[PDB]
Amino acid sequence: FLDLIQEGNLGLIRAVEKFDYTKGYKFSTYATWWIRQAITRAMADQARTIRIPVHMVEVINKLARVQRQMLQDLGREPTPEELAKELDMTPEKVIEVQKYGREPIS
DNA sequence: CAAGGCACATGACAACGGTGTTCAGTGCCGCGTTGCCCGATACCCCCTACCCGTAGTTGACTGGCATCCGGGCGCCGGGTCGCC
Repeated sequence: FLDLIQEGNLGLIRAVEKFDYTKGYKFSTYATWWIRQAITRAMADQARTIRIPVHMVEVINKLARVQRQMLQDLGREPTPEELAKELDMTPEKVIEVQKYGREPIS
């Protein structure tokens, strides 16, 4: 948690360095974007034991959230072909990213 | 009856027979190993597809988390604030 807080502080430093009153709005609304940017970047780059590239992180979390949405909607485990058409990629990519989306056991 | 004269064979005599050595010369032919000719190959090129890193995204949105008790048991050892 405090490590995330540190990273958000870095994102704030960036946003502050990249802010002025030329925008007719509060700093916080503008900042929330940079803060989430830095936090998501670090979560993609430093959270897992195995280092996963950013596009791979977004692929996995996108397929995960949409699969969860299918679980909530259908009330049943979506069949892999359904997931493949939903993500629009092939089942091969589905299994690839799924297996790439695990964590070690200590 | 004894001596002298003719047949057949006989002591050597070389020279062929046949074959065995030996010289001496030149090969014969055993294997070892060279010189070719091909097929494939690793190694340069070009092209685009896709992974991987970087940079933005403007209503507002200003302090979190769940801890933890039934060890148990004793000791050391230091700290810690009263004590007179």
